[PDB]
Amino acid sequence: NGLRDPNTRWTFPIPYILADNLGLNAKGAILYAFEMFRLKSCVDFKPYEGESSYIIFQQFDGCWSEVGDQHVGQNISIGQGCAYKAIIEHEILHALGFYHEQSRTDRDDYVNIWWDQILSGYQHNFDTYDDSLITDLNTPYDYESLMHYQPFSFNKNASVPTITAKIPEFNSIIGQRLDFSAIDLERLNRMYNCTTTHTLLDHCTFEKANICGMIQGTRDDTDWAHQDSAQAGEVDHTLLGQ
Amino acid sequence: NGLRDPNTRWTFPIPYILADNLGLNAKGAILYAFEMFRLKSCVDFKPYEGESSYIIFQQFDGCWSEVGDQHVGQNISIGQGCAYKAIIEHEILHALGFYHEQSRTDRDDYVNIWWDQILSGYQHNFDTYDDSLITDLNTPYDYESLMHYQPFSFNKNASVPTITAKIPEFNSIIGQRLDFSAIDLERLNRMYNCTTTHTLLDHCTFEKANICGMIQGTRDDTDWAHQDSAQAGEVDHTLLGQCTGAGYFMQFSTSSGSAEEAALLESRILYPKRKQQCLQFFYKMTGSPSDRLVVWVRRDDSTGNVRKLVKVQTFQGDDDHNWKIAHVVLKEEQKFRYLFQGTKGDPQNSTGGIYLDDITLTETPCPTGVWTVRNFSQVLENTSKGDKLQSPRFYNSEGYGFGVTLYPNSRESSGYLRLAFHVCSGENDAILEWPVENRQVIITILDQEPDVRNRMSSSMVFTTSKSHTSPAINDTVIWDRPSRVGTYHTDCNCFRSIDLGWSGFISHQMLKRRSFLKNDDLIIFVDFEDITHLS
Amino acid sequence: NGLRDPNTRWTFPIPYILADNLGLNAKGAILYAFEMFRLKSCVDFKPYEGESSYIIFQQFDGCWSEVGDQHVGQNISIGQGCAYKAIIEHEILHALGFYHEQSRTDRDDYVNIWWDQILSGYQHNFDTYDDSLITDLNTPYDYESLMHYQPFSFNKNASVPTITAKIPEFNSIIGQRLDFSAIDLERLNRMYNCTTTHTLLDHCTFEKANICGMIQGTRDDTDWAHQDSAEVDHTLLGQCTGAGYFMQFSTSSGSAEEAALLESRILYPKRKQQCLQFFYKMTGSPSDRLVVWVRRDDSTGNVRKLVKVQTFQGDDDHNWKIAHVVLKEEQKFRYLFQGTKGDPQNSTGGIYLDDITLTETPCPTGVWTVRNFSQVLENTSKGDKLQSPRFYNSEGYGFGVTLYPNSRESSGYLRLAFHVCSGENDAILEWPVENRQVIITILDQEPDVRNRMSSSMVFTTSKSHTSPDTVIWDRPSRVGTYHTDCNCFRSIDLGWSGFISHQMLKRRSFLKNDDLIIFVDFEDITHLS
Amino acid sequence: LLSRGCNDSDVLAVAGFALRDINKDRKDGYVLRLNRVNDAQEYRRGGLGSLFYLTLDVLETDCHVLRKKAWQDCGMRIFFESVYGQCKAIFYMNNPSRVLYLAAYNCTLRPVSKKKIYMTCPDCPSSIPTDSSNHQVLEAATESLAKYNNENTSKQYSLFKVTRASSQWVVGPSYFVEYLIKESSVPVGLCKGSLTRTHWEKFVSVTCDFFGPRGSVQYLPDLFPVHLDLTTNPQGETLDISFLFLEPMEEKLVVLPFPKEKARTAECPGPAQNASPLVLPP
Ligand SMILES: *[C@@H]1O[C@H](CO[C@@H]2O[C@@H](C)[C@@H](O)[C@@H](O)[C@@H]2O)[C@@H](O[C@@H]2O[C@H](CO)[C@@H](O[C@@H]3O[C@H](CO)[C@@H](O)[C@H](O)[C@@H]3O)[C@H](O)[C@H]2NC(C)=O)[C@H](O)[C@H]1NC(C)=O
Ligand SMILES: *[C@@H]1O[C@H](CO[C@@H]2O[C@@H](C)[C@@H](O)[C@@H](O)[C@@H]2O)[C@@H](O[C@@H]2O[C@H](CO)[C@@H](O[C@@H]3O[C@H](CO)[C@@H](O)[C@H](O)[C@@H]3O)[C@H](O)[C@H]2NC(C)=O)[C@H](O)[C@H]1NC(C)=O
Ligand SMILES: *[C@@H]1O[C@H](CO)[C@@H](O[C@@H]2O[C@H](CO)[C@@H](O[C@@H]3O[C@H](CO)[C@@H](O)[C@H](O)[C@H]3NC(C)=O)[C@H](O)[C@H]2NC(C)=O)[C@H](O)[C@H]1NC(C)=O
Ligand SMILES: *[C@@H]1O[C@H](CO)[C@@H](O[C@@H]2O[C@H](CO)[C@@H](O[C@@H]3O[C@H](CO)[C@@H](O)[C@H](O)[C@H]3NC(C)=O)[C@H](O)[C@H]2NC(C)=O)[C@H](O)[C@H]1NC(C)=O
Ligand SMILES: *[C@@H]1O[C@H](CO)[C@@H](O[C@@H]2O[C@H](CO)[C@@H](O)[C@H](O)[C@H]2NC(C)=O)[C@H](O)[C@H]1NC(C)=O
Ligand SMILES: *[C@@H]1O[C@H](CO)[C@@H](O[C@@H]2O[C@H](CO)[C@@H](O)[C@H](O)[C@H]2NC(C)=O)[C@H](O)[C@H]1NC(C)=O
Ligand SMILES: *[C@@H]1O[C@H](CO)[C@@H](O[C@@H]2O[C@H](CO)[C@@H](O)[C@H](O)[C@H]2NC(C)=O)[C@H](O)[C@H]1NC(C)=O
Ligand SMILES: *[C@@H]1O[C@H](CO)[C@@H](O[C@@H]2O[C@H](CO)[C@@H](O)[C@H](O)[C@H]2NC(C)=O)[C@H](O)[C@H]1NC(C)=O
Ligand SMILES: *[C@@H]1O[C@H](CO)[C@@H](O[C@@H]2O[C@H](CO)[C@@H](O)[C@H](O)[C@H]2NC(C)=O)[C@H](O)[C@H]1NC(C)=O
Ligand SMILES: *[C@@H]1O[C@H](CO)[C@@H](O)[C@H](O)[C@H]1NC(C)=O
Ligand SMILES: *[C@@H]1O[C@H](CO)[C@@H](O)[C@H](O)[C@H]1NC(C)=O
Ligand SMILES: [Ca+2]
Ligand SMILES: [Ca+2]
Ligand SMILES: [Ca+2]
Ligand SMILES: [Ca+2]
Ligand SMILES: [Ca+2]
Ligand SMILES: [Zn+2]
Ligand SMILES: [Zn+2]
Repeated sequence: NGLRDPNTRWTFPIPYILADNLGLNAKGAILYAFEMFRLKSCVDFKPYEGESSYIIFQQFDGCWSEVGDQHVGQNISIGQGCAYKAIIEHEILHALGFYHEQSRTDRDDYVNIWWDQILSGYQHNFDTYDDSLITDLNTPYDYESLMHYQPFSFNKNASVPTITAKIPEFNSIIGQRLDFSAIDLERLNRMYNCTTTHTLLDHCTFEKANICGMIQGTRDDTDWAHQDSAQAGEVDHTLLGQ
Repeated sequence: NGLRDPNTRWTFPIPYILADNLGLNAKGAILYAFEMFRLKSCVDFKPYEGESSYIIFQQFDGCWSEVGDQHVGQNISIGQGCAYKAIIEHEILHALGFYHEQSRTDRDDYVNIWWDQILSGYQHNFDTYDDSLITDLNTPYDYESLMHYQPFSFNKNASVPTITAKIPEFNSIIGQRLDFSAIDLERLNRMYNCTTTHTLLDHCTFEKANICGMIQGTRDDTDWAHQDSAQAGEVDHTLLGQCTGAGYFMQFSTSSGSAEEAALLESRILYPKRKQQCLQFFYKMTGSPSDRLVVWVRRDDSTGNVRKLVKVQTFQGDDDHNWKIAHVVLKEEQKFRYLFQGTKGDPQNSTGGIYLDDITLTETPCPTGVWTVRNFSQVLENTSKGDKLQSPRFYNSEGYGFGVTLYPNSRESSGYLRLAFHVCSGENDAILEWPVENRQVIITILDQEPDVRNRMSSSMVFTTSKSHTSPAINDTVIWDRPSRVGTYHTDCNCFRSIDLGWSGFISHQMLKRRSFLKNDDLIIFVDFEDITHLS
Repeated sequence: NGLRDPNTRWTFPIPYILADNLGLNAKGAILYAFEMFRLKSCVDFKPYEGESSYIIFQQFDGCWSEVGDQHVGQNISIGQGCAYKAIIEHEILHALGFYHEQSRTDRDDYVNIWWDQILSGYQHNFDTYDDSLITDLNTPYDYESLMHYQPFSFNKNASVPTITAKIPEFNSIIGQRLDFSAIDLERLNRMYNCTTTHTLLDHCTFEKANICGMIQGTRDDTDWAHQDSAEVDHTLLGQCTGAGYFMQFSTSSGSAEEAALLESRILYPKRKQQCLQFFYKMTGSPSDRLVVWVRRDDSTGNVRKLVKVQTFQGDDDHNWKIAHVVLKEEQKFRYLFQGTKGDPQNSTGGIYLDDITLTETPCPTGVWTVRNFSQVLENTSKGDKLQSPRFYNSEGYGFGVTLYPNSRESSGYLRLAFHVCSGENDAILEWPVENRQVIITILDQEPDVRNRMSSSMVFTTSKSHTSPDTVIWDRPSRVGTYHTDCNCFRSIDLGWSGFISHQMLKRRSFLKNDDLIIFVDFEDITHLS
Repeated sequence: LLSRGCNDSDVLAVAGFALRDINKDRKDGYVLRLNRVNDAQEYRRGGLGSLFYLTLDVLETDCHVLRKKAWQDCGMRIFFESVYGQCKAIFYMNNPSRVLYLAAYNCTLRPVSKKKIYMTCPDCPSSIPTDSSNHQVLEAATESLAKYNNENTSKQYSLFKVTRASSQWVVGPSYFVEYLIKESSVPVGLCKGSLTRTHWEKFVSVTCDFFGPRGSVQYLPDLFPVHLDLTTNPQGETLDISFLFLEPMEEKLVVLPFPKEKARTAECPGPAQNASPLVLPP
């Protein structure tokens, strides 16, 4: 679902303005979304200093972004309730050249669109783009994607889903608003050549015998066992003896 | 261990020259090492065409490289005996701005250097560097690093190591020369901003209910189950029942219904970068012998519509019910999807199904021959020193028949596996050129991990050569027509050449480590292809 | 019959537009007609890219073309029933600059026009032009010309011919729709300074002692004889004394596993795919093996990389058999024949090789040889039938043809009719199968393609083909009739009552060895939509 | 008839004045900005001025016509709800007499193309018809009005009509609207507002601003034909104009049939105020 043309790619840090029409709750939610980007990708943000393109975030009507870097600098809107971190993250993924997951070229292999159940005047929000416009980034269609729309989106009747997964399990999943999915990060990283997150400094689960390059001191008396999770109650926290 | 200064970086592809002082074997091995870079990283290489910086590869004294891009262009030496892919990968990692692992700033925390055991005047080869010269790329010290020196490096006494791990288990692992370590790829990717790699086009292990973006047909009859390994005696190949609630495979039952019912597992649309691919996968056919697993390719018709169908291969149920490896050569230059038609034959005579797991699609040649030994750990215990196993005869692109001899317990060294190539007589021999003069032999012990980047396979390389002779054949070339030179085997009704290859291709401890025996079985790839065109 | 004005000569490739008012069948049949031009002449065609003059092919009323290059570009009409190879070749020959053969200046010397039998308001359709407008290209009048009118053309009384040859035997021959005649190709060659074809890459009947520049291996045990028909060849069947030539590798003597390579000249493929046709016999042991190989370029300009491409074995049939091997060469190469002895003690014979032909085209998807076909015609009642073995297309659709050797519908005609067979793939294929162009071709069996005038009928499997009332091309297991004859559910058969007349089948080497060879293609043309 | 350039200094001013007259004439909808002159042609009559025939490209501004602003007093609307299109107008000019007059006009307008908006910004609130079939747009405007009545204790207001509407579904069904009101008259001001439901939290917002010739406007479905003639007569029509003059002296104007666009100059259409292919007319 990424915009193919490499000119549409930002160059980090994306300079940003927060407009003063934003509530405090929306300004703080934006900066919290930036921390998630910086924490899960090489995407970075800076305050504005006269750059040619930049995001201005706004409390305009609705919650929306142009897709990819418009080289004049661009609005994003964050209307009421879009203060939720995941909705900021979704709009910033549009700003980072990403279309909705149900707008993939291959989307019809994965999701039904119930055109008959869409509100008249809103069927075009389920358009799909050709592969000259968008890459797959060599990724599968992801139901867990933050870019996906939930089942009850643009529907005539509140009880009837506009969009459903052809693998029927995923009806209970599509359009999650938790966070980026693992494939949304995999895509974002393929799009921006990100190999290292700005804030994940280290992590370790000891699954490997080099213990994540920890060492044991010699000034101390003794050593910690690297323990195999095999004993009757003494399981690890990563796998819980699974 | 990376050279910090960003001026020392290459810009891909790295332009290169192979000097003619390289033997054909060395030229061929260098190209094979590039195919590993192109398969495990975004590193790429191009023939030289007038660039300011480039690598020239030459057979000088020993095997060495300057570190990072020297902007005037630079030598890599690959001296005699350095042809194995891991040594080339180690030198190319030096040209790609890496130092040895035991030269990290923090190395003293992870390894002991027994200075008094180092040969005099060789202490410097163990000089560490400071953090101004080098980044850790925010990665731990990796004993399994290809850059790490072997325990016996520059040592005075052949019984005594120069360098040992402070975690004593890694004494046995430091200076592995299988492949890139997982962390060496991580560091190379963090250095060169890689995320994709040029030659891994797809893979799937099914661990995710998304099934790797595979889809199920509707013009077929039924569906493959996304079968959970929880059912007794019915595990996946990725984890083989190691994880509860979490091994997955596709399963097409053939035990019930009509004959010739089918289900088309269909992959997501793929955009090949090369003219050839190898779809590898693991499968079972425990159902009827008339069951067919057929692999199909749905390809673009040039209108942007992936609807055209091409049957590429068929598999059928032998008496072996255990997880088999498959390879299918695909030849897709246009967007395509790989497909698996499961097909029921005689459900009245099926008690099982067709199964899939551990799918891997690389934009490479396939292994020319593929040999699997069942219950290897049990073979390896039961077999005496100097006993042998022989691979079934395989035919190369040119039609030369060949096989590998595996001697599970090497008589030449305890705790080593000896693995040796031979030409077999075969149906084509009467028209082929003899002796084999320039056919490179690559033997690989597959690390059975679906993601190629995770894999650290072991591989040894030689080129059949005029110099290869024995008194046992009156000092004539080993590669001459096997009827004239080889020895007869009713074991396949073949002659087989004298067998050349390595006592201690790999050690038993090294084979046990890295889960090479994933199912307790052993999978050996062989390639055998003419490299004359590199002369 | 060529337009004299040299300003009217196209410069190749002719850029073309296939207008979307053409049915899929017409689009595919026009692309098939272009292949015949590229295979028999230096004429070539390209998709349109803004050129000044070009041909736009359109489904208008009937079949017609302006004659020669109109420098602003021009129409060709291909209406209902107009979408057959020879009819398209006729209209493209008009655009290339040819008039009808009976419009020759000297036509009166060769034909009678029965003016009184022409429809009123059609008299000018039989006009003849002076030698200022036209050119004979210094060629005789050709009764066999594709540009010639059929005898019953534009007649009042359907029983009565409008046009007849003065030599009365040619009246049956005139107005042939098999394809271009030798003279038509010769006139085309002279008009466009053609010297060779684009997709005839090689051919060899061995009639010349240099064996078409073929060479024998030294990295083998033995050689093929260049055998003299003193037991005969396939090009002449022993019709001419002392000139029948064919390569023969005897397997009745020596050890088994003994072999000989025969290798072609080095050949420079202009396309990615070629078809190596040949005729062969394997009168020797069942274990003898005729293996076709390619010695291709090893990428250093040295033709040495072997690739085994196909093996042929010996059946009880020891008559000349037609082979095809798809080659996929994009770099210079030799095609090779490894003849191999298996069990010489149980060979009384050998392997044979004649009439090799290499074209830069797809191979025929299915190929059926009906033996002793004159005998079949003498044996077989009207409405009795024969059915091909079950071919499979590139997509895996199982298919075959029905032959009614004496048509029930009229005396002295074949009916050939395609049908879709059930096959091992059907459960995954789409149904009905449609947009799949069937081409049925009776092979003419000249070893030189330019000499060949194969008869070919084309149609596209379609939704409109429904038999009272589901599409005939729907899945054979549920709309086909079962056959114990191959364990196949063959479908309802569609094709042509009168594909060719017996009296035309007697001529042109359609039955060259007293046997009939039918090619079939059954290929998806949905990508032309 | 003289074809004239769209960048000509007289034609540019005349088009602005004509568009301002159209905005003043309009009893409902919004003040239109002149994106550019699109064609211009002139009938010449010696000393007593000329008759101009103009084709325009135009955009909808942020001001309703009951506010009575000129279009230079008004901002550019947001891209995701821009209304765009074309006008034909007939206009007499005589600068020596200081006489200028819009004779007649017709205009065709559209909301910006819904596909081209989606492609530019997938989450942008897509614009929709304001008629009473959309119950939920009426709920949005009446909820925002109820919030305004609850916020403003001095006076209470009632819905006259809904003038613009759009919606988005990301956080949930989210409607955005503009509408007219009167106290509890000619409509007294333009309201702007919204209604949004999540599954749990709900939001409403509101802000409100308190404030013949032959011709027409039509709002069509999205992807510009314009029917206009005061006469069919090839001689033209001797239409009275005496009432335009400060002393209403006996004066009549020969209105020729509207000059066809086949007579366009290479100086037409002109330079645009907003050249974006979303909202620049064909
Ligand atoms: C039914 O299918 C079995 C094999 O399939 C297995 O058994 C079914 C009952 C179901 O449980 C299936 O799900 C399951 O996979 C056929 O048995 C096999 O037949 C072949 C051919 O006769 C035997 O092969 C031969 O084996 C000898 C050595 O033993 C070789 O020398 C020969 O060259 C050849 O390979 C094979 O041994 C045999 N296997 C077993 C386990 O019996 C069975 O014939 C079939 N029955 C019918 C009526 O279809
Ligand atoms: C020796 O080779 C013959 C066939 O080859 C022919 O005879 C040799 C002696 C030489 O003269 C060759 O130059 C010549 O080409 C073998 O005979 C054939 O064996 C096959 C297999 O059994 C038979 O096929 C079967 O036939 C029946 C009908 O009879 C069918 O129903 C079956 O489906 C199947 O096709 C074939 O008929 C038979 N042909 C003849 C003419 O006998 C022979 O087996 C072989 N012997 C040895 C010991 O190698
Ligand atoms: C992420 O990494 C990508 C490589 O994996 C980068 O892609 C390369 O970007 C180059 C420009 O920065 C491209 O060069 C251009 O190539 C085209 C022909 O394809 C030429 O016409 C242009 O003139 C040339 N531009 C210049 C200035 O020379 C590379 O072709 C391109 N390579 C590939 C494989 O796409 C991405 O730029 C990078 N993206 C980010 C945001 O980091
Ligand atoms: C891997 O990705 C890195 C970003 O994550 C790239 O690092 C950036 O490269 C820029 C040049 O392409 C550097 O800009 C230059 O910085 C120096 C000071 O370091 C200035 O003197 C130069 O003026 C400036 N260039 C220009 C044109 O002004 C960035 O500083 C640098 N950023 C960081 C954080 O390192 C790597 O280049 C890239 N490497 C590879 C091998 O792909
Ligand atoms: C919304 O959709 C539901 C399901 O299609 C409709 O519910 C049914 O309505 C009929 C009357 O029209 C009842 O007899 C059924 O019992 C209802 N089914 C259920 C599951 O409750 C509902 O009417 C629709 N509402 C609107 C406004 O469209
Ligand atoms: C090399 O190292 C080995 C192992 O430490 C040395 O072996 C010792 O040799 C002496 C006799 O010379 C024996 O008494 C010891 O028992 C051996 N030790 C072991 C552990 O086996 C060897 O001498 C060293 N040689 C040199 C030249 O350094
Ligand atoms: C092909 O033939 C058609 C007529 O069947 C030509 O179309 C006509 O062209 C003239 C001149 O432009 C028009 O006045 C007619 O209205 C057209 N008629 C139709 C039915 O379209 C067409 O121009 C010809 N094209 C060429 C290249 O010869
Ligand atoms: C078409 O030509 C045939 C042959 O010349 C005509 O057939 C003859 O018709 C007359 C009656 O009009 C019969 O008495 C003759 O016996 C027929 N002769 C033959 C050979 O059958 C036929 O009349 C013509 N028909 C038309 C419509 O012109
Ligand atoms: C964000 O969108 C607003 C429109 O809502 C743009 O602001 C308009 O800009 C033009 C040109 O200066 C003015 O004519 C309008 O009066 C402005 N309207 C408002 C409400 O301010 C703004 O320029 C856009 N900004 C970016 C960075 O895209
Ligand atoms: C492998 O070992 C098992 C016992 O654990 C035995 O049942 C099986 O037959 C063996 N398979 C082979 C091929 O030796
Ligand atoms: C063909 O005719 C010959 C006689 O000339 C006869 O011997 C042979 O059996 C016939 N073969 C077939 C296949 O009809
Ligand atoms: Ca300690
Ligand atoms: Ca299915
Ligand atoms: Ca698995
Ligand atoms: Ca011959
Ligand atoms: Ca020879
Ligand atoms: Zn004609
Ligand atoms: Zn969105």
